[PDB]
Amino acid sequence: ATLTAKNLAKAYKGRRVVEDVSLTVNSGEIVGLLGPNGAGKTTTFYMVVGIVPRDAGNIIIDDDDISLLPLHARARRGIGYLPQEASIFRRLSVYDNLMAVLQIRDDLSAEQREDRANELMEEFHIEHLRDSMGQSLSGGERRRVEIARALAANPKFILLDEPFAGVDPISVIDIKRIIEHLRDSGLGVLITDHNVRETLAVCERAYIVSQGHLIAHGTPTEILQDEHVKRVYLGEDFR
Amino acid sequence: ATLTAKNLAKAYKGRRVVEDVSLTVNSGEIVGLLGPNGAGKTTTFYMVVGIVPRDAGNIIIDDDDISLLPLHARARRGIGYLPQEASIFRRLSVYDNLMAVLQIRDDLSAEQREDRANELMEEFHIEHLRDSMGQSLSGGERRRVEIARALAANPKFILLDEPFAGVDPISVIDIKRIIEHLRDSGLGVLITDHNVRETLAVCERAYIVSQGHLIAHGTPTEILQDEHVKRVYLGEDF
Amino acid sequence: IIIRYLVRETLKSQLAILFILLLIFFCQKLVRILGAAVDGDIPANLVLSLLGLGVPEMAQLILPLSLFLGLLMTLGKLYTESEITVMHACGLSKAVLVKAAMILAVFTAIVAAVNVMWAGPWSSRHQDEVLADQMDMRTLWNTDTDRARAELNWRITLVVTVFMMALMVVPLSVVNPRQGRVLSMLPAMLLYLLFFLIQTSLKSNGGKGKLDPTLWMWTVNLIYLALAIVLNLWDTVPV
Amino acid sequence: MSKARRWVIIVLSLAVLVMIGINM
Amino acid sequence: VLDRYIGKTIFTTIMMTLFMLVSLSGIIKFVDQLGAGMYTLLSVPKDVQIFFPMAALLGALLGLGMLAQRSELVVMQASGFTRMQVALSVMKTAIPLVLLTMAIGEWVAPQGEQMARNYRAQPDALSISGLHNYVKYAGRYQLNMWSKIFQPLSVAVMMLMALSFIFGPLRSVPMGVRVVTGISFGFVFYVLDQIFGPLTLVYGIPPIIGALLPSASFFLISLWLLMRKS
Ligand SMILES: CCCCCCCCCCCCCC(=O)O[C@H](CCCCCCCCCCC)CC(=O)O[C@@H]1[C@@H](NC(=O)C[C@@H](CCCCCCCCCCC)OC(=O)CCCCCCCCCCC)[C@H](OC[C@H](CO)O[C@H](OP(=O)(O)O)[C@@H](COC(=O)C[C@H](O)CCCCCCCCCCC)NC(=O)C[C@H](O)CCCCCCCCCCC)O[C@H](COC)[C@H]1OP(=O)(O)O
Ligand SMILES: CCCCCCCCCCC1=C(C)C(=O)C(OC)=C(OC)C1=O
Ligand SMILES: CCCCCCCCCCC1=C(C)C(=O)C(OC)=C(OC)C1=O
Repeated sequence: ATLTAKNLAKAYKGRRVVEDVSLTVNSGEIVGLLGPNGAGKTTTFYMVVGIVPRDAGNIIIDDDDISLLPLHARARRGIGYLPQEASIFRRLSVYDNLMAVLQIRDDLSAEQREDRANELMEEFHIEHLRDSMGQSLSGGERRRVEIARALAANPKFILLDEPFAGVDPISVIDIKRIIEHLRDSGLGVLITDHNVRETLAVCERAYIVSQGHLIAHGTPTEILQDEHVKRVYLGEDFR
Repeated sequence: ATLTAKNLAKAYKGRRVVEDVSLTVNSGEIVGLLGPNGAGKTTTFYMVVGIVPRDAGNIIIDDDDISLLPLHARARRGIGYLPQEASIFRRLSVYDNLMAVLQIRDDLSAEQREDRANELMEEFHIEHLRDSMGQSLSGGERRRVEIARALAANPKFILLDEPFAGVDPISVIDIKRIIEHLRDSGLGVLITDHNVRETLAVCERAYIVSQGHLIAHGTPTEILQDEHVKRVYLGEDF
Repeated sequence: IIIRYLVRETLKSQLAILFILLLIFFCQKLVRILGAAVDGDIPANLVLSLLGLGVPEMAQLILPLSLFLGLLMTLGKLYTESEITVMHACGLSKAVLVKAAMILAVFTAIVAAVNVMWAGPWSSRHQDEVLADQMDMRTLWNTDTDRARAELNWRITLVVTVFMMALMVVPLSVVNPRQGRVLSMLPAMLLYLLFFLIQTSLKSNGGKGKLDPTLWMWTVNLIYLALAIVLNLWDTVPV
Repeated sequence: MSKARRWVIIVLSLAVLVMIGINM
Repeated sequence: VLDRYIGKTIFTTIMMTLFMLVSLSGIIKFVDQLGAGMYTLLSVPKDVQIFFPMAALLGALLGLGMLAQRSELVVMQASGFTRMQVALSVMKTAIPLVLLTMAIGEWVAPQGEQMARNYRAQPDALSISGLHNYVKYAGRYQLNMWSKIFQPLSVAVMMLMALSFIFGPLRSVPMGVRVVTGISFGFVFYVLDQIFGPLTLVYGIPPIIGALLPSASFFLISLWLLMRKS
């Protein structure tokens, strides 16, 4: 599938913080969405997820317009959202986290969910923990059960909001390993992190926006050899 | 001067969060304090500042033990602190909140307060904002006012707490320009943050404290070639 | 400059409590006096003037309360905004916070001393005549030198409580980020409320002749003033 | 939040409930 | 299942707030010495009847507010759940609450309060069935029937109201602001019960619907905060 936005715009009060941002996420593709802080890279992200309602855009998965829909009707078309906070179900079991969202899908019978859950929790190596709740799990499983749980809702276009976001450089390699595995199952993923050193090292395309709109949409080695990004953003030294 | 912190410790409800960290910093020397988020670098930093009371240890600023003194008493004897978040005075003018901490210095006369204030705007390129109060100030222009008024208290050893904290990479050139400007004025800067790649580019030496005690120190070249650091921290850094 | 900043900032929060708390006390004055005029006197000519003439009695309790609560709002805001920590970091003690509280309690204790004599007895020498010995609501302060239930000890302690409740809020408005910002008001708001439940049950209980309101009404005023000083001088050697 | 700060709010609010029951 | 996890989180904090609000007003109800008279122990199920529409609002603001501050209220609706079937999961735990404030307001709080007032012998508040077909020979004594028959209806309104401004203007506030709002809107419900109680007979003419205006006016705020502001 392909998830495309088209001419997205958003204005709070007079100043249009987003004008004419158009992106495209295909399947089997990490794509980044970057830029300076407050420029509108986090508003044009939430306009694709569904929290911030659009003003002039057209969010389209391959043959249905979802630009009018809220987040919960958008999450059933195949959009998955992973927030940058913890958001694990705390006083609920780590097997019941997967069974929580596997009962929402009406195309699974009541026994066909308890082997899909038994399959997801060994792909992500979270089978040795089965009754550990989640208010004290780890920092390393406050990032891997939530990916197994966001994959249990059957997405096509899982959207990562600030995945790295203040973790040690020994744990960046682990959450880069499960982003590249995430698209080996045929799954386009959109990243919007601030730490632009690994979200240009994990992605294949990037979508630099600054203060209202797109600047570049090339490969990471095409934005370093650019010039206009190098004045509002990265600088003159990045190698 | 030679701010030295010796044999510091803390226990939060029995949990030994730091044992035997000894660090020094001299005048005109950037020194970093980094490591993983296991309590470590943050409770050690908040003992030299003074907002966390030590359990056992000694803080001396070159001659005299200031380990039993509060934050406002250490600030008279040198030590100056910058919080991580926005700490500018809210409904005050930029010239007014530079003068508000310049008025407490009793070793000046009331004409020398005005000469020092106009010397601090032109040193930090602020003098085009003297009637403009804050919350018309951006992220990069609020930061220069906080360093200009921490310098109005006449400190030795400005120690900064996460001075990068999320800024775009064209705005780390300008923070590292005014950090290396404090070193050229004879101030011993002590930095802690999360960003490893931008402090090991600016520090002259760095302490790595992980899981309680201090695990390594040295120049940032020989930090990267260390092997015991390399396992708990910085797997394949560069 | 830093003292004129703390006064101008609390005065804008103190005059905003005095408008919210005036309507809260008006409605409590409106909930009751219907119930004494729905099966009592007629509510046709008095219900708007009996409301407006009981104001200098209800301003005896909201003038110490608005300076108490206005300093919890203003000092508690600058603790969370990191303006008081950076005030100590440039080097100046907590005596600036105490010299700005008592220069602001003087502004309130000369409104609460104009209200307590010849503005308070006036509204009882006018509210009790429109209904046409031992009253102690219309006598002024010089003619309150009678015997036998002369309660001027509750008209003096409403002015001393402007000063001892401005000393207690400078070390009790320290916001801990782990507890929150309303959980940190709980030892302060319970301590002010305990002060008014003891002095009210010493004014009325000492009105019958069970215990004289000079020994026991100023023991509470001196226990709480001595509590205001050990809290303000806690940063020293152990004792 | 502490052991001595918690045991103040228990004790101080116990004396408020007694003093409400005194003047009723 | 997490229809049985929203409801388990709510029901635990309703009964934690209600036990708190009854133990607080039981030490205040230790007034009647001014030594082992247990007047305040047999008057417990009357205090449960009085504080139940307030523990319903304050306990569901406290239980849904901890689902929102732990960010597990957006992560289940970003994987499924409509905002209607999370509203239907706080009504499925409201039916055992309504079937408890009308099961003790007719079997326990009659016989517990009366056997305490007789033990303390050194609006004719009896029952919803005892006052039914009692007074014939308009007045005041029928309003105590209507303000008691759908007093269980006011529990389900306040749990709907405690959800209407969790989706509305208290999702991103601290936890202490939700408690202060829960106490403040427990003051307005006292005002609407004792100022629309008498005044709807003596200065107006609602016969039956005068007891509805406490619950009918907090139902209009609930559908104004999730529909007009959506
Ligand atoms: C957003 C803003 C909105 C506007 C806000 C501003 C305007 C508000 C306007 C109305 C104000 C009050 C007006 C008034 O005027 O209040 C007056 C007196 C002035 C009161 C001002 C009080 C409120 C705060 C003002 C400031 C607000 C910012 C009395 C009255 O008017 O009543 C007087 C009446 N007493 C009371 O009611 C208790 C009387 C007690 C008064 C104390 C006064 C000193 C208070 C200091 C407070 C400091 C607060 C910080 O407090 C009351 O009223 C209080 C009623 C409201 C309680 C609200 C909840 C409080 C707890 C919240 C949770 C912590 C009194 O005793 C008879 C004696 C009780 O033992 O027996 C009764 O029944 P029973 O035993 O027969 O069954 C009483 C029994 O006990 C009891 O229920 C048990 C307890 O005690 C109850 C104590 C109160 C609740 C405590 C809960 C724990 C609290 C812990 C707090 C730390 N039961 C009732 O009455 C039935 C009511 O359902 C009780 C309702 C209680 C609240 C919850 C339920 C709400 C309704 C139902 C919802 C489903 O006899 C008087 C003469 O008649 C002969 C009579 O009249 P009068 O005054 O004319 O002489
Ligand atoms: C600190 C707890 C209350 C926080 C309210 C938001 C605080 C952060 C932004 C504040 C602010 C505003 C709004 C502002 O409008 C302004 O103008 C000069 C400020 O100046 C320095 C500010 O600090
Ligand atoms: C009926 C329930 C009412 C709850 C009211 C909560 C009010 C919170 C006000 C917070 C606030 C404070 C204290 C405040 O001091 C301030 O500005 C200086 C604000 O500015 C926008 C505030 O919002």
